[PDB]
Amino acid sequence: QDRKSRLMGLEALKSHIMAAKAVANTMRTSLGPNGLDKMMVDKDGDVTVTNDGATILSMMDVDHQIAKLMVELSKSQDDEIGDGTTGVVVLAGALLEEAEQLLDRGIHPIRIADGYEQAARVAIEHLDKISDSVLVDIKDTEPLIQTAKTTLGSKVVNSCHRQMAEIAVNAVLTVADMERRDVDFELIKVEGKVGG
Amino acid sequence: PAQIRFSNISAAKAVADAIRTSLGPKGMDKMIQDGKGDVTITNDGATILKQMQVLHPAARMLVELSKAQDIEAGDGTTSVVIIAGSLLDSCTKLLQKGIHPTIISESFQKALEKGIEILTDMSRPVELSDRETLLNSATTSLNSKVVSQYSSLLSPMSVNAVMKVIDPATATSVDLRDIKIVKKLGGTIDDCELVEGLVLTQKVSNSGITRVEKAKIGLIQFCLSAPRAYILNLVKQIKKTGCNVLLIQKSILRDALSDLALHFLNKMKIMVIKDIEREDIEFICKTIGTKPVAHIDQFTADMLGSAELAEEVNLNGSGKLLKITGCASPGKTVTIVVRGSNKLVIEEAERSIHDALCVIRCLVKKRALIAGGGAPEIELALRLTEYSRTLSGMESYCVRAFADAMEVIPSTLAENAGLNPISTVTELRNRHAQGEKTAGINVRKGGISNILEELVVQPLLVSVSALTLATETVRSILKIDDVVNTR
Amino acid sequence: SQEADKCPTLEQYAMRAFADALEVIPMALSENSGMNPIQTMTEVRARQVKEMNPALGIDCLHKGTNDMKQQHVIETLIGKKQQISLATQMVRMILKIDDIRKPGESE
Amino acid sequence: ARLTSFIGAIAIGDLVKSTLGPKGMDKILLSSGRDASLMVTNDGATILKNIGVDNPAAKVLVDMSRVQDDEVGDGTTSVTVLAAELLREAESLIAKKIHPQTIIAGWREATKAAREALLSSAVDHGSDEVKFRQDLMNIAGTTLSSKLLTHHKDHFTKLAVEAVLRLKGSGNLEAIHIIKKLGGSLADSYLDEGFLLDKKIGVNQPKRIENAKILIANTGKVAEIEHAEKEKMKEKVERILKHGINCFINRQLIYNYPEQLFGAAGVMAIEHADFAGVERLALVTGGEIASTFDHPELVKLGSCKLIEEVMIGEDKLIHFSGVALGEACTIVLRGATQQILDEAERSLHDALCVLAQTVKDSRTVYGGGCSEMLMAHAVTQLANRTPGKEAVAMESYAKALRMLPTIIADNAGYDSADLVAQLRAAHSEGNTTAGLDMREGTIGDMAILGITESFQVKRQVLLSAAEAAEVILRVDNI
Amino acid sequence: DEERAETARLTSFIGAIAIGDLVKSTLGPKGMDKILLSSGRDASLMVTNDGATILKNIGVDNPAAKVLVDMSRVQDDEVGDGTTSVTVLAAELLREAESLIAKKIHPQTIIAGWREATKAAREALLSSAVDHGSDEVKFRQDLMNIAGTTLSSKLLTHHKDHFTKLAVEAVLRLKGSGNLEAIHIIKKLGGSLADSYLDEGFLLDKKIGVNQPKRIENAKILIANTGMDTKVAEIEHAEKEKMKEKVERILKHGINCFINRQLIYNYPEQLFGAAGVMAIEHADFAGVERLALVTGGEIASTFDHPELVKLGSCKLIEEVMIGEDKLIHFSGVALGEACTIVLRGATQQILDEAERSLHDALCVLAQTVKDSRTVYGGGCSEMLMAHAVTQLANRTPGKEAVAMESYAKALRMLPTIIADNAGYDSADLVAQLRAAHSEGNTTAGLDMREGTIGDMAILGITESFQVKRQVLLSAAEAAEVILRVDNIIKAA
Ligand SMILES: Nc1ncnc2c1ncn2[C@@H]1O[C@H](COP(=O)(O)OP(=O)(O)O)[C@@H](O)[C@H]1O
Ligand SMILES: Nc1ncnc2c1ncn2[C@@H]1O[C@H](COP(=O)(O)OP(=O)(O)O)[C@@H](O)[C@H]1O
Ligand SMILES: Nc1ncnc2c1ncn2[C@@H]1O[C@H](COP(=O)(O)OP(=O)(O)O)[C@@H](O)[C@H]1O
Ligand SMILES: Nc1ncnc2c1ncn2[C@@H]1O[C@H](COP(=O)(O)OP(=O)(O)O)[C@@H](O)[C@H]1O
Repeated sequence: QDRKSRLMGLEALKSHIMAAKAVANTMRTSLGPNGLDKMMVDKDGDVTVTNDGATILSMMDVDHQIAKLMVELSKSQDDEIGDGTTGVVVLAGALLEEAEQLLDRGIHPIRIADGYEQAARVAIEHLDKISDSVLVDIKDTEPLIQTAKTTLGSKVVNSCHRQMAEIAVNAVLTVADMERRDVDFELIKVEGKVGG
Repeated sequence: PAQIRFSNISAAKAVADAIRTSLGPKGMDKMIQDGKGDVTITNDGATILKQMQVLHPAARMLVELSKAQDIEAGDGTTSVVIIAGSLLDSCTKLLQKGIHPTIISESFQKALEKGIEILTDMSRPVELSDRETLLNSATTSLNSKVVSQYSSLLSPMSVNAVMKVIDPATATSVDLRDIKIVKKLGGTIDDCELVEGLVLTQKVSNSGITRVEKAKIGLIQFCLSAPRAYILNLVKQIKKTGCNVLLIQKSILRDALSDLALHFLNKMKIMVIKDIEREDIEFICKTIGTKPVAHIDQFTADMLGSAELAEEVNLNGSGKLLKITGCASPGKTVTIVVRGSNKLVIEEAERSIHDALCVIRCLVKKRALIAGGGAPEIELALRLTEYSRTLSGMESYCVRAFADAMEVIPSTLAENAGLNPISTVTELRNRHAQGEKTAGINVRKGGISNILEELVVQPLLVSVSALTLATETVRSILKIDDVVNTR
Repeated sequence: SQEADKCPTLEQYAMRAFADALEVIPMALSENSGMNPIQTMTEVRARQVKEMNPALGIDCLHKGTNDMKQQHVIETLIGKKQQISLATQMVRMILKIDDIRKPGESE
Repeated sequence: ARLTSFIGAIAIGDLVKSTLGPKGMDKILLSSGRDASLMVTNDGATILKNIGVDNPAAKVLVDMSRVQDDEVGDGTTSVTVLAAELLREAESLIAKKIHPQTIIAGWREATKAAREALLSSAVDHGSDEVKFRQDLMNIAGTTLSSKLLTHHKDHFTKLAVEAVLRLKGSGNLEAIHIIKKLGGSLADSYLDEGFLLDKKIGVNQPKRIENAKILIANTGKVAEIEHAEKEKMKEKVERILKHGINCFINRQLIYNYPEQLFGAAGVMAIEHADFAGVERLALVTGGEIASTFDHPELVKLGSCKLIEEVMIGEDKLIHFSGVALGEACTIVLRGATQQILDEAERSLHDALCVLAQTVKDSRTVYGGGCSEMLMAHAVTQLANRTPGKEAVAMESYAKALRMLPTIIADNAGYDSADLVAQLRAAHSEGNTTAGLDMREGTIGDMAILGITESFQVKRQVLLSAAEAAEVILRVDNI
Repeated sequence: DEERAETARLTSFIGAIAIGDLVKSTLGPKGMDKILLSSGRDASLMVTNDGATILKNIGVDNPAAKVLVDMSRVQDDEVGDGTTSVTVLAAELLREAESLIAKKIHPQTIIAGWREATKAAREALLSSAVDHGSDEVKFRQDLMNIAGTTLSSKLLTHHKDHFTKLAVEAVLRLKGSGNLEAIHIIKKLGGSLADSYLDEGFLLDKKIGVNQPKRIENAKILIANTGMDTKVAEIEHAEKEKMKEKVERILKHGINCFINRQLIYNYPEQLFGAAGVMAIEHADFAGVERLALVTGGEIASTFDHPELVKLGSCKLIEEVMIGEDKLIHFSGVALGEACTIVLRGATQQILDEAERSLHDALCVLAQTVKDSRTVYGGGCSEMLMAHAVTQLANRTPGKEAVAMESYAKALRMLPTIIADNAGYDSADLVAQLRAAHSEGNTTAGLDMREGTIGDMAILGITESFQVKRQVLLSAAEAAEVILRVDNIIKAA
């Protein structure tokens, strides 16, 4: 009967890190091609099963403001590209959960943030250094078949995966513009028909 | 299993934390009112641990660490406990990470051997006897206290006792057996003198003669008892053997020498000596070479001791002592004649002498030396981390955790100096990586710098023993799975 | 971790933290694959420091080797760059926040 | 949210567990006391259709069971109990910290071995090779277990054997209709070829017609507008007067005033017949389904040969004999209670379906749990061979397969810890020809007993159970 | 103490399972040591890796636990090794029995299945007990390995070669009738674990001192009655004179070595020195037995009957000072069987630890010489037994097949427990070992120094057949005895 609502800075950081490790470490198990998918159930009348981290974080409802922030900007990133949302979420959760001990050591959060930015720059230059990228992937109809094995290797759709790979390469060829290299909303390759 | 491992970890870390801040020359002192009116006021870690209540087994093991480090070298008593606590806190993360304790223990053993060899190979050893550097280390240990002005009176005498007998014990290392110690109340600190052989400080009151060159020495622990059957026989045996100095032991009865027995023992005016501490009885026996026999019948011609001079001279004016030289095998424990009217100039002098003898023996057991002030700990925390990066396998993370937990000593040393601990310890780590081995903290001059200005210096063996014992005890604690009552 | 050897103080601790934080992705992948989360990552890390090859990852499909050049496991520079940069921006901005106040207090 | 979903699926499986085998316990379909007097059914498939389900994983399992039900044959009880056993074993293995992915991989590579073992022991029946009927007798009897219509089962099997040459082209199942009334016995089954709708003009309408082209109606100072609509309707009925049709589906309501005109025009007003009979007429006779009749004049009409209305056995037993195709074999029984309707309907539907896949796929294996023990032995042999933690996975798969007929044994009231163990030990030597019989309560060579199950439905059961178990096991949160 | 029809058996089996789980950890050469407390006032914080000592120090009241403890006592007394294995195997069998009873299976069927399951396991061991040439053509590596197996998780990893060499000399020329009095271990404190060498003497010198000659050839040795000395006064003087007449009667023998059990003060020592007699007081009973057998000094109360030629005979006796300690060697015995093992440790725990380890080592060497056949260690034998039992269970109909399968499961659980205490993934390792062992016959086994499977014979780490077979039999019979109890006044 003596509840208090004061939130000092360090305990506020502790609470925010707890919320982040709650929203993370929850969809962590979905990372990877054989990650444990999440069965999403609507609060009223719908149930679904999916493995994409962006989808599960988008459907899931979060109470804490930090979680809302992170999920809405993950939605923004999904809009930007649509890949690596799981990696982003799990990596941010990892950083926060292991920087909690730095906070316990007494380091000011500004110092941690600037050091993290410096480390990110180091990682960026290092990954740009060790890229063994191939540059012939323009007329690469046959290599394009094995490009998409990883993103389709999680299911048994491999029986006719080559057919849809050829469909995709034809689709990119018929809209292959060397000036803009973009696809718009009207050019959407989406239509769902039940049965078959 | 894990439910008891966590309890052991928590208990050991709690009992280590209660002495965490007492490390360093600027160590903060404690006051625990756990007892029945105990005014606890001191900054020595060992006494705080031994006076602290012990209920959990882990606390008992840590107190045993303190005692073993004290007996082995006599320094870094708090250091080993703090290191063990840091190791336990570090391995708590590994335990909750799913690593079975056997892997942690094996990795700690590998870390121990690597740290021992890195700490000794690139350290700064002493090659020649070099009593100057022993004196310098003593001064770094013997000054800044009440005995600081008495360093030039105490350290050189101990060094002379060392050079007098280079005992070939434990790899020609000067052990605790140079020349038997004595001490008498009264006098002044300037009255200290070095002896050669057995010396008696007990009260003697003989009006006749007690000074014969061929001082035959006997040990008849069988004294007078209240029933002539076994009373006057010892007098006849002494007369036949001709012993002149025979210390009396009251292990039979209090009436060791009655009036009639004294008068019968007054015809040759034999030396009468009482109240011998039991721990020194066997030392005296091996000094003279006679056996501790409490039977008069066993006392025979072979029981006669060897001596050259025995005088009840009033040394230093009013100090009655019996110096004996030329015995069978004297040299029980390094002599420092603690003379002084003041109370502090006795107890503090003895404590400082004990510290000096420990450190001198410490440097002669192994002739390597390192610079203190957190330099060895940061050096370990760097080199072992490098090893763990080079080391393969899943034990590499355990080795890295061991190295990281070895950073507490410089951090707490700097915190007790008032500096920002994190910033100064990591600055020291950077300076050590890009610089030299001797980088440490300057605790009592307000800053951080090399050791050449500081030159605190400590023997290698204190750190080696502390590290080894801490690792062995954390190994033992980790291998513990259950504790059962109801024997 | 190499860069933390020549670094100022709190950036040194921050980048040491960042290394272990980056190491989470391999443990997550291996744990989702069911194998030992820590053993496999440590082994592949030791192999990747022994060999200059940077494609020695974690084989979650239980195929032959840890080299994905044969397995065609490939990701673009832009995607990974955006992912790491956005994660860093997240940790920075969440560290910036130190208090949340809501009108309508109920003390 | 793994534990709660697993317990929910386990409870769903246990709820139907007791109904396995032709000795299963009965269940009560209760609800709020408004209309919950008493409903009982031995079959567990209909139990699931009336289960209030809350756990979404249980919802997925129930949906899979419904898929099995409306797919070929009846194996839903077996599929559900097998899935429950598999998830119970999965819970046990998770209790000993085994990752779900390894369990799923082991389950996949054990399911493939079980399926190939089932393929190995398949035996082709003679009804499609040398025209044996006893195999048809047994296959009809086994799927009609826990029932009572064994008296006129000969009529059922006659429609079974007569289907292969006339009633199906590639396994057609929509050409057979079932209808019955209240009041009768087991000696009521007979062959019919149409529904039981009688004429409504009266008694002066002739029983026989000339030719039937059957279609579907369209419809049934505002007084002037109503009179104009009436005139248009009379023009429409005059137009249908020259159509020359004799049968016509009247979907919408028609009162007497145009009803007598329909009768005088030779057009029978079939007052909103069930669309099942309309569909049967559509595929057998050739009467299409449309929305309006004004546009069809001479080419868009129906197609039929002969239709007559008769009364037999005090009821409106109209026999639509003489339609274009002789595949509309309709069984008309006479039940006694409401449950007879649905019970006979589902029993005949499932039996006819399994007969359709037998005449489509003639290979079969012996039932009675011998095939289950065979697959279990195969997967156990596989488990002893490969290393890794998936050995626990395949041995748990074998444990579930062994427990599948143990439920059958228990539901018969016999023992279960000996005859199942005896069957398992024998199956290494007393091979697939062995089996389990509830008639005597002992182990006997199942082939002489002759009770066998079609291979297709068994493989479907195994595949569906494995797939559902894997899907539910793959879920970990929410 | 009245109980119910299920509560008594449930609580007894749970108590037995708890006793098994108590020792479950300290299994294999990776045992998790445990602290034994007697809290009281100042209870010692002693810790041990050996579960047999734990059972010696376990205080339990449950009768099922009492039976398990008694069986473990007999286990330790007979062979001295494997006691932890027997206890954990019995606990696993009882846990499987509890699980089966939960499936309404009558215990009598379980016992009937288990009896012939044990028969099958034993005959499998006889079939696979490869008799190497260590006791046929005198191979030494097998002796090396069998000594190494029972010496695991100890502090004699350096001079273990000396212990194995003593085993070799035993199997060469101490194998008279299965010698067991040769197991003499005496040691002191202060030093290291590398202080192993040979001795055959008792570590007490002449109480007279250094004046009595060290080398005494003829030794007529027995046990005296009273302390020596030359109306209380009259009776004691007359008793002194009578006993002096007695010693003058017995002085004609010319004894040099003699043991006087009663305490000797100064005067009896002086009289002995005048008579050239040595005295040893309250000697170890094993030492007295060795003096009676190897030397010939029998135990007795008085010397009334031995007067002329009824004294023990010896070849040579000597007492010297070696190494600033009471190091006395009795060189010159009639037969050199009692090769005393003398050490110099650091702590007092070694005094009992090394002695019991060597008792077990000599026991298992006696087993090997009795039965030169042996089986590969490291969970190989257990896996082979489990495989045979599983085969028989698959072949056997009836309800006892389930009990036999549970027996095989409990057998397979032992290598799992061994691997768990090493930190390895026991489930994966044991599954791989079983899957191999189904086709990869007993030449394969578990390797512990690397946490991987291996070819067990190449590692050479083998254990004697006798101890393994009798472990199997004892565990089976203990489980059977505990199982047959259903409902008695048994616990509170
Ligand atoms: N065949 C594979 N081998 C190894 N790693 C893989 C494989 N397939 C996917 N991954 C890993 O799974 C992670 C998630 O990939 P992806 O599904 O494209 O992103 P998201 O999970 O955010 O949708 C990637 O970081 C990738 O490294
Ligand atoms: N004057 C000094 N300057 C820098 N460091 C010091 C100084 N004196 C002591 N130290 C460091 O502080 C530590 C104190 O050791 P400590 O555990 O307090 O010994 P004790 O427990 O016997 O008091 C030593 O390891 C030494 O390295
Ligand atoms: N008379 C019988 N003899 C032996 N086994 C039978 C008999 N009747 C049914 N079975 C077994 O019962 C199983 C199906 O039982 P149940 O689930 O009640 O029927 P359904 O599968 O149609 O729901 C089959 O696997 C079959 O082997
Ligand atoms: N090098 C080794 N590798 C594998 N297992 C070993 C090894 N050494 C000993 N063991 C195991 O130790 C067990 C015997 O130890 P144990 O009987 O517990 O000793 P004690 O009876 O003294 O408790 C054997 O079952 C054997 O499998």
